[PDB]
Amino acid sequence: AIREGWFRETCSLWPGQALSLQVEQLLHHRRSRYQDILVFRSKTYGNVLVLDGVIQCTERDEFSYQEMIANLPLCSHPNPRKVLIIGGGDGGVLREVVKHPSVESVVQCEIDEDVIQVSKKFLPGMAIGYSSSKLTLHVGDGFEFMKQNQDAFDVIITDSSDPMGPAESLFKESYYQLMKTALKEDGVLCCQGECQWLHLDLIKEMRQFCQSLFPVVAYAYCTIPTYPSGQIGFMLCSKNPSTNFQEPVQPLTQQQVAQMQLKYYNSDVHRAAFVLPEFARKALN
Amino acid sequence: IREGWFRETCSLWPGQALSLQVEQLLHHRRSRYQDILVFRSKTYGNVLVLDGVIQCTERDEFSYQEMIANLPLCSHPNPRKVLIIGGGDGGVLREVVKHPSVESVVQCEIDEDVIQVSKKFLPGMAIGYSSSKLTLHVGDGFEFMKQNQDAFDVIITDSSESYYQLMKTALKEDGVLCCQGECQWLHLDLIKEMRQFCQSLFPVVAYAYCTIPTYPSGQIGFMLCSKNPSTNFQEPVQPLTQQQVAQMQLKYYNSDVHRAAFVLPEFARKALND
Ligand SMILES: C[S@@H](CCCN)C[C@H]1O[C@@H](n2cnc3c(N)ncnc32)[C@H](O)[C@@H]1O
Ligand SMILES: C[S@@H](CCCN)C[C@H]1O[C@@H](n2cnc3c(N)ncnc32)[C@H](O)[C@@H]1O
Repeated sequence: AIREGWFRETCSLWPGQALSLQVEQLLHHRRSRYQDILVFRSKTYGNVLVLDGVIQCTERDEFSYQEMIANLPLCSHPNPRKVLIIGGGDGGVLREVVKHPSVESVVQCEIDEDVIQVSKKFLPGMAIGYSSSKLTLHVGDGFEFMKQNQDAFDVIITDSSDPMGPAESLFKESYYQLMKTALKEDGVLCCQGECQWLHLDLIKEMRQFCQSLFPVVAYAYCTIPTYPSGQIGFMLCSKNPSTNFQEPVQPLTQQQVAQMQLKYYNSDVHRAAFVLPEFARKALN
Repeated sequence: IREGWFRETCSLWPGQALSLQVEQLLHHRRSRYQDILVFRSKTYGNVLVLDGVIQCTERDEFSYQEMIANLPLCSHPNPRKVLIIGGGDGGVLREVVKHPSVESVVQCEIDEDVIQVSKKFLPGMAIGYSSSKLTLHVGDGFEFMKQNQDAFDVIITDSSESYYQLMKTALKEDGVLCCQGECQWLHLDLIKEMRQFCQSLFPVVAYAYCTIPTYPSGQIGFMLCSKNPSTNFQEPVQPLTQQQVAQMQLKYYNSDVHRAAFVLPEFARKALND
């Protein structure tokens, strides 16, 4: 796992490539009921969370994914008040969601209470999210949880672990119809998508599936050095046929961006995040 | 390479590394100038490494090569005379010669061995050298730049402060340039300095980036400078139709990608503008 002062992330889902991060200190390494949980202090990326050997987050670059997965759907809804987060154990998405004055309630369904405990100790900049009075924390498999809800949420965000392990249930295509049912009449969702440089084929399949369920479906991406190939995508679906994901229905003023202490997201960034490389544009359109 | 993998370490991106799995070592010799290592990787095709730094992979080279040529070329109303500094692999050349307006491309490469290894092991890049527009020159592009005055519409540095004044002198009146820039996730402080430096020499300077998995942190930037105070780098003065993108066999660049490439994450927007 950690060899000669370095941790190397390998996975069959990104074959023949690897990020390694230099390790200053092992902080924590224990198996929960669900997954292997490894935390270390890296030399140059601050603290790093690893779940079943896949990097979940680093303190240095967390902000780009966290701000983007939160603000892409929230800024694409005229009045999001009830929000659902599936996953999100580190508290980082919550941190970003609760920043919006419109949001009154955020329900978070995390399967693994141990991820929460560990993040509260080792990811303080992320787990500050758990101090919000708007949070309802729920325990369980988000797949089965989604079934409990109908016409309940304005926004659903899936901040998922990886395909093996407990997140597999969130990768069943039926989950997307569960989310459609849980959403209000005009609700929107955002899920962790695929990297367009690694799994464009899966993005194309997922987009065509969602297009069969939802009037408006979009893919966006952000950059983040410590996800495979240095970026990741988001699936965005709306039940509102007038939603234009590419042009924020809630543009943020520079005052708001400053007040929200955003380090990645702003309204122009939002727009540009849907402009894909020609190969990806061609494949999806 | 160790245990079947090549690991790229460099003190300029400390504490981090890309490894690529090696299927077969193909070439490993020092030239007059640098260590040259070519391997067939498992999933990125052939990989050229100079002094331990990854230069290109066949899988993803198209992003950088397309962007470094089309950003300046599509920001000039009629680029006819082009200069490439570096470009050993032929790839930027490949992209430049696609433009009907381009009549001559001078390429100054210091290391003739890089050219020969690329012709053998990077054939999809080295097809650039079959262009009739090429004038191939040998030597240090720095001292080469001194020889030229009022000569080029566009200068691209495809690389492994004074140099920028030399480029300005070498450019025509309304000439433009594109140099490989820093990664905004790695050296934003250096981008800020270089921008302030260029802004002192040129009426119009801009920074754009592209994504490319096998450069450090998964992306790289470009410095764009123009001697024409009317140049708008962000909005291409030569937009491409879908038919043109198609005929040009572009896999990364198009006119929307050109525009978006200047839209920086907030931390960098703030640092370069505020
Ligand atoms: C750490 S967070 C990802 C890091 C970027 N914020 C991913 C979380 O998803 C949880 N997870 C994985 N599968 C599920 C299911 N099925 N349900 C709810 N939560 C899940 C897992 O325990 C991590 O906390
Ligand atoms: C391989 S290419 C970069 C890969 C993406 N096209 C970098 C080239 O720049 C050359 N190079 C390095 N220094 C110089 C100088 N000083 N002058 C000209 N060419 C140079 C080097 O030999 C490579 O061929």
